[PDB]
Amino acid sequence: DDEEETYRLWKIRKTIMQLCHDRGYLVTQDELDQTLEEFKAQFGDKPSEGRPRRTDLTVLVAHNDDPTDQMFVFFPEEPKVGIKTIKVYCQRMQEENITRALIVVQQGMTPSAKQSLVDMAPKYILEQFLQQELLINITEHELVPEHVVMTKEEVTELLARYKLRENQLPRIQAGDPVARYFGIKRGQVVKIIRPSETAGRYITYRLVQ
Amino acid sequence: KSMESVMVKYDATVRNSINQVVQLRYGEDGLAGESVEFQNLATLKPSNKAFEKKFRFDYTNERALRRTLQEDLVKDVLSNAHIQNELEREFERMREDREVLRVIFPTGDSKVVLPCNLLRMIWNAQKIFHINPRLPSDLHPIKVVEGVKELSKKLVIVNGDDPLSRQAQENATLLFNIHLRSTLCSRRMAEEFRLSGEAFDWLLGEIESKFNQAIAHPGEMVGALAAQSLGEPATQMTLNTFAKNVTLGVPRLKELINISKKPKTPSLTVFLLGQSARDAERAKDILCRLEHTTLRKVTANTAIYYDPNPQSTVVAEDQEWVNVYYEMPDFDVARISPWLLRVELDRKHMTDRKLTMEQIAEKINAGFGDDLNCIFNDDNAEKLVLRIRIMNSKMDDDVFLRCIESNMLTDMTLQGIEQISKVYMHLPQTDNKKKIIITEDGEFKALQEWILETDGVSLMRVLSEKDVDPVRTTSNDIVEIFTVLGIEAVRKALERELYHVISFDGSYVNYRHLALLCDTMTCRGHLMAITRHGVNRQDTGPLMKCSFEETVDVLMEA
Amino acid sequence: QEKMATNTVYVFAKKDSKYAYTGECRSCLENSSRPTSTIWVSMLARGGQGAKKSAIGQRIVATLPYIKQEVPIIIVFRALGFVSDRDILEHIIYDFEDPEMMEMVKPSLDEAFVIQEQNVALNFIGSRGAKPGVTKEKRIKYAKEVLQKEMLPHVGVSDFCETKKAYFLGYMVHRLLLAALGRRELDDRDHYGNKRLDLAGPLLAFLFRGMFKNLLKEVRIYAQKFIDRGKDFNLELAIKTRIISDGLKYSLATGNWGDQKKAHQARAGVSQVLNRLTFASTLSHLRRLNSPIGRDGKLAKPRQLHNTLWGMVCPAETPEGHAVGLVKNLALMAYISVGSQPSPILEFLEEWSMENLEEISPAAIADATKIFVNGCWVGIHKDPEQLMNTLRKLRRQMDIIVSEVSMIRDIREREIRIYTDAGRICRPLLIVEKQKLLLKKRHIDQLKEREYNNYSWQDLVASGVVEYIDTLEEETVMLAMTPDDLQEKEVAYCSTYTHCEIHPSMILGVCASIIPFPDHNQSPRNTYQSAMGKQAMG
Amino acid sequence: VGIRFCQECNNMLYPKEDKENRILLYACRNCDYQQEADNSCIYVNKITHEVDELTQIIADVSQDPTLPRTEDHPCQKCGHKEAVFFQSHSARAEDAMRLYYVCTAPHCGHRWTE
Amino acid sequence: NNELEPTPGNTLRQTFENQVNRILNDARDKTGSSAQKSLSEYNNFKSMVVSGAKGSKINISQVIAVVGQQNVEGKRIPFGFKHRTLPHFIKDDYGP
Amino acid sequence: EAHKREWNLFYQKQMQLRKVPPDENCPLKEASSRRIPRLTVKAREHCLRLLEEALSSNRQSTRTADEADLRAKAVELEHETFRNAKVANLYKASVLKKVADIHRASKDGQPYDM
Amino acid sequence: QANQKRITTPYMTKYERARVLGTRALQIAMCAPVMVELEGETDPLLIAMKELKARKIPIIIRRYLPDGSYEDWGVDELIITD
DNA sequence: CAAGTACTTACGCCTGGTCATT
RNA sequence: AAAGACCAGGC
DNA sequence: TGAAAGTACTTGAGTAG
Ligand SMILES: [Zn+2]
Ligand SMILES: [Zn+2]
Repeated sequence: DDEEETYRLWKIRKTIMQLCHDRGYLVTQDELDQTLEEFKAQFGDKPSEGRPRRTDLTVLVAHNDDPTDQMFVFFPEEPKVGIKTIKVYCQRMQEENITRALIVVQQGMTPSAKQSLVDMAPKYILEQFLQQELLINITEHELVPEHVVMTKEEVTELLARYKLRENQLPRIQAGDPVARYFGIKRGQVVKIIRPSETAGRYITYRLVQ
Repeated sequence: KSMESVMVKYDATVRNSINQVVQLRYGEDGLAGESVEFQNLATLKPSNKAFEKKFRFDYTNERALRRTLQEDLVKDVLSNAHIQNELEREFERMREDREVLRVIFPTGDSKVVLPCNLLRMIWNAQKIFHINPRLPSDLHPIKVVEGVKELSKKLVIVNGDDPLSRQAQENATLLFNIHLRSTLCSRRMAEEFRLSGEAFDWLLGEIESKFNQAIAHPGEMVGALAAQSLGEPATQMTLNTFAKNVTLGVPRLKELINISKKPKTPSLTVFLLGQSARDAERAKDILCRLEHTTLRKVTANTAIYYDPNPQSTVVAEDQEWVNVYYEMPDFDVARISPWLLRVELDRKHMTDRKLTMEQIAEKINAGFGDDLNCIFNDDNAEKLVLRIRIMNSKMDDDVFLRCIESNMLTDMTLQGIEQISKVYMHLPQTDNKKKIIITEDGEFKALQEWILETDGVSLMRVLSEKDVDPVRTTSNDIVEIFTVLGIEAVRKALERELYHVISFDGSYVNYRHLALLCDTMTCRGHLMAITRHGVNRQDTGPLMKCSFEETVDVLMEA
Repeated sequence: QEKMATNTVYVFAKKDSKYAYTGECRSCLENSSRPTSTIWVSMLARGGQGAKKSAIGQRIVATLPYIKQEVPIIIVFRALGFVSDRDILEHIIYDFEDPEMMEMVKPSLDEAFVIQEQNVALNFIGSRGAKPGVTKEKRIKYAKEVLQKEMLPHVGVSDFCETKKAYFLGYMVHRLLLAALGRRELDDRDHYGNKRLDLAGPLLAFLFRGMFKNLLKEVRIYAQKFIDRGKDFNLELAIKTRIISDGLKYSLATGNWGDQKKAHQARAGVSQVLNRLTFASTLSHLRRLNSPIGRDGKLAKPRQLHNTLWGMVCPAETPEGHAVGLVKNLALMAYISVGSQPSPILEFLEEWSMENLEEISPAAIADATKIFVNGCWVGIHKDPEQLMNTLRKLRRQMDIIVSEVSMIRDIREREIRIYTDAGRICRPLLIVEKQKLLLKKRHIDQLKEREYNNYSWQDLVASGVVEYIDTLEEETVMLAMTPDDLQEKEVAYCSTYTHCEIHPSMILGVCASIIPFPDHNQSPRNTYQSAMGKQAMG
Repeated sequence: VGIRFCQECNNMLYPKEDKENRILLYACRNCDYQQEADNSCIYVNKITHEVDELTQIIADVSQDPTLPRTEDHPCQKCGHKEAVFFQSHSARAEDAMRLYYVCTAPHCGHRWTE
Repeated sequence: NNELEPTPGNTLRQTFENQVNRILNDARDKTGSSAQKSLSEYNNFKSMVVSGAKGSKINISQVIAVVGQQNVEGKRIPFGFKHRTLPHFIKDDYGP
Repeated sequence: EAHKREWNLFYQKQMQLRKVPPDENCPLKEASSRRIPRLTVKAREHCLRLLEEALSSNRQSTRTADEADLRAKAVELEHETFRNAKVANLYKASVLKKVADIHRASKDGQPYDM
Repeated sequence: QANQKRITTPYMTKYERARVLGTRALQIAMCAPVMVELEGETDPLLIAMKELKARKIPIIIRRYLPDGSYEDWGVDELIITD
């Protein structure tokens, strides 16, 4: 029906707020814990021909360390995202000189849209997320351990202590769901803290290739 | 041949032939498996009141203190507040460590593998130094505290003053340190074991010596050992696994090793969150939201009739409600198509799935647009009938309706998640699948909840479903866990599946061997099958690949 | 050497093939010529061909010999001169009053709606052959030759036999449709009634046919190269005796069954060396059966002990290792049929009522039983019970039917199969009439005086007391294990016993009969002893 | 439900609509034969296949030695005590274990399920 | 007589097979328990079972009480012949 | 997945080739709406008249108040049925279910409460 | 690496003990001087074990850390497991 | 970018005899 | 005598 | 009669003035 779509939109917003928080962006506690009833009351309820048109759901966040870069999570209405919508999104980003962005597709993006999304890679990093992938926080799963994005100083210390070339570390594909969750590019190292029935804790580090 | 060259280097890091780090410490703790033994945590299980009563070291009693300690030690403990603060600090540390155990060990399984046997060594200390439990001891509790701290500093797996190495050390012996603090507690050493000073020092010495002997020996070819230790149980396991049917034994080991994309029984265990966990009806309702029920699972029989005019009603028992529908301003005035598809739906399947004819009409209209007529009985009748015409007003309507009916009965997706053949529903008897919680009194308790085992695997859709627990709904196909969750998730899942296939017969393989196999797969960033595609795909040498199933091909490529 | 029983229709179901149900028939012309020229009739799964299949799985197709791809069955039927779809259906469906089978066969007709003449159908078959003919005439001639000679040669290879071939092809399609509707069980794979054993007879015949073909080929070559000159020709010089002598010698010696030049493609492991360590070993080697399936197969089913091995193959004796269940040993009473030409049975059936397939209206075949002799469909019969009683009487008295000929009445399927084929495995069972043995005291009295009385086993069999029962007649036989406990009236379990076993200790073979009290052991220990006895010393 | 054949070429009749008369006509495609139809049902898809097995059973199975027989259940037509009983022996038997009885004695052939 | 409701998750035939296997396995277990409880303290079978040197409780149960259900492919002895396991039985005999 | 799009294209290609304000006093809430496609205002009037004769029967069987407030009651019922249905056939089915429920309530003898 | 900053196990591994015993035994069999006094033992393995216990083996084990650097540990410095 | 095909691999060790080709 | 194939067998 | 699964390859294929 349509309350299913509102439940989906609320859960997507919850997961995206957790995703923005985990990357270190400034999100309020209420944004992280907002009930479905509260979301309907604030955003009108019924999405079809209603107050939430899947626009105005976009969330702008700023990083704790420097409030200049920010990050704008979009919400396209077209089930098949095309060149035009990502183009207008990039224009809006530029007018506010914001750098990183997400695009929460409904079903998928056209191949030309994907090529254009990877085209402006150093200028404006825009990532793509299917709506289905955002209905659960994969990091909240019991099998998924705690991933922490290591800084360059920490990675330098890591390779100094163990005397490792960066390619001797275990790897993790950039398209892995957790790596995509933290938006890790090639080169960064992710610290993985997991419990063990033989040691208690084993901190691994995986390099993104 | 997958892990033949994997060994423990002299920096106590497990590395393959290309100096790639597989495990930072061998078996995540750095100790060889010959010396470890089963022990009980003794702090994970007991309740808050029991934990306090067993470890607190109540120094205020002044009566049991003299019954447990020598005369002078009681006066020292009562008078000196520094000793009291040290004792309270010890207990608070035990409480923190107990919470760490609870998060590390949910399900409350205190049976752990640790290097040196604390209980046996305390018994030996009692017997060697002729401890008389009936008489008070002569050991300062602060001596126990300081001694366990000194031993903690002296038991080192990852050395160096570096904060990184310091944290690695604290992790590598955390389980053993909680075990030592719990077993060597001041209260337990003054009340239960009642050791003496010399016996306590000897106990510290032997703990240190046995722990040092346990540390992995650099040069130990861990990979070959792990491969053989997973192959030896594979010989004795039955090739057959035989109402859920999950493949076990050599076939399941083969599916796990070869990361097969088409397992015989791709299953998905689903845990329900809210009231659906404790209620049969809501559990069945969620199951109806998961299993795939096309129109064939609900249709009794479908037949195409010739109905030149709707008023004719060529089916005799279908007049009344029809003339209720066509006495309205409908499109009958135009050339309504004559051919009719009459589908009778079975009542039993309708009431088993809580479906109604209204919802089937909605599905038909959604999947075929408003340009296809679908008027139904509106139930409350002895026969569930839906009469569908193709109103448009050459592909004559008979053949087109045959194709439409075949499509509806095959792929109409009336309800549920596709590629999910059958979803069961049962209350578990074994404790692993129950809902383990921590009571208010701090005690581990198991609550029986409804769970659903599903044949077919669609992990993302089930996890996204409302009233399905995302933190516990897992699957058993390695590839789908890798695709949905990640590479670490697939590591842990593969460990669990290997553990299942090995331990289904009660057999035990030490965790480090499974850990090394699961790491040698999920280390290069992708699920690397233990097969010619993955042992011969890595960045090893041509001569190592040339010994495993390709020979001339690898040499020609090189 | 085992082989699937030729001249029979077996409806199987592949696990994941593009065919759902496949009826195969291995056809040999009374072992007179050719090894076997099989025919398949499959049903093309459930997935359609775009715009024709929109039901539960249809479009019967036929895989003929020497045709590169499949041919729809209706085209094959029309190629035999049956243009009308009513005639084709009459050959396929025996009673049109059953709409389900018609609904099952209709899309196969819809596939072949385009082709509507005999010549165009034959062209359709021919153009898909090994090499399409340049002209229509060559394609037609090749298609006719494939249809008559190689496709189903056991039913007939002499010209006008097209009607008989049509009836048998319809029978295969009817078995296929029965399996598709579910009215028939899919034929058991390892069912031993579906297996024939080639003893030294058929095997040496198989080699001798090849070597004689070679001797004739060489003599024709010699004569042809000597006749261009036109002087004369001598047979003694032209005949190379080495062909027969050395071919037989090599095949028996090396074990590779066939020509020397084709050793790799030849069957191996036949004609082993008689191991003479122990007498029991010699006997076990002389009485041994070898399933030709590769020993490296991981499928457990072809190695398991089938229920049908009861009294034919020792349940215990089988070599351990990767050849377990595939090398078997005969039970004590097992006898392998040597062969008998089925001329008298056909003559008797024709004289004693029976209506041949040529002179019967197809509508009369629904309610009549179908008499098969050596697998070829010889006709239909109206009163089947009388026929079975009369045939059994003849076989018991051994006048027209020899004792090794099997007669089966599939009652639920209105079929009667008579087998005179060599290779069937049978055991002698005592005959039970009413609820008492025909083995009276007089027979034992004459056998106790076996000397100076000229009473032997053959007199016992010719007196209608004992009867050979092969594996697929054992299905229609209710057997009493022992008389003294089962024939007698009690709380009744079965009051219709048709045969009784002489002694249930004859299920065990030669090497397993030395076991004392074998019923008390665990069966694997009996297998280990069966292996060990051949290695004993004496 | 079944197949209706043409009267001239005996090839299959496919369903058709008579536009001028508005009536179901089974029309032939090998020829021009057209026939008025009375069933008004081109196709029937009994997916539940609630087929009674009594029509398939043949009375000659009564004279099968291997089948079991009871004197407890007499025949409803002739009252003969002995009756040979057997299970479905066919499809849909994986969820059906009902027994079918065929009466004995020649010429009765009655069959029923209990 | 069709008085057995199909257990959820299984068809009627599988439910009946489960009932038969349960009854026969319960019988084997109880008979084996009785045989074990009837062993003299001097029994050599019991001495080797308690010693664990070579043996199992089921071995005593089979050598004294009952050998038990024989399974092929995990189900009971399949109907190799036409609806009968051996010629000596009547068709559709599902008895033990 | 290929079969889905193939059948969709087939159905679209085989079906494509096959292809007023309330007068004065219509008793409907937001009658000038088109949330349900191909639902003519005359169809709404006819469904309202079926509901109104149902309410008249309920009055004759349970003695409701009067027609003056039955007008507003019918307005509310039809508006609720409008908001609970999407396609025209669904609207007809929902009004049929509601009139069947009204008939059930009238036959029970109890007044048609909310 | 240099003599300082030895970051490895102070204990002598079983492989190190095995190979040091084997090499010292071969040296002794090849008329090498024996560092410890011998109580009339003629088995080179037995003399080697006597020397190892007495901590008088003239062998330095070069342990190659995976980065390529090496640590040289004298046999006398390491603590024997047995 | 799917549908089609072909290729490679399928326990370890051990004992004897036989035969054809050299 | 040699390595190639096959066969049977032992654990 | 009664081998079979992962990874290749190997083809044809595929919105405005
Ligand atoms: Zn015609
Ligand atoms: Zn009767």
